[PDB]
Amino acid sequence: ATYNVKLITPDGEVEFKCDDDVYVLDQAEEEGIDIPYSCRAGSCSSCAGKVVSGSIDQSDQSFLDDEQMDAGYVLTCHAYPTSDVVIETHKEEEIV
Ligand code: FES
Repeated sequence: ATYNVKLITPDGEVEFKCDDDVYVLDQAEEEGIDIPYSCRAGSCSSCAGKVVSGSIDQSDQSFLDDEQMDAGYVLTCHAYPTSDVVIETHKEEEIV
């Protein structure tokens, strides 16, 4: 129910409110968050962030491996915040 998502951006963080039923992008741009997006389809080799804490559901994309997920990564186009989550954005060239 509308959680406090942190995006640790290079800029130096953008904490924002993200609905459990919205993507961590769609509602980010609303606050003004320029995430490193390229598309919204979910068959890419870019567009990721590092899950620091909390849990979220990205069972929608088709890119990040089990390794990357477990290792602490998430796609940044198709992700639903299930609680207060902390993630770092700009992690294309940290997962590949
Ligand atoms: S840029 Fe294509 S799903 Fe993220």
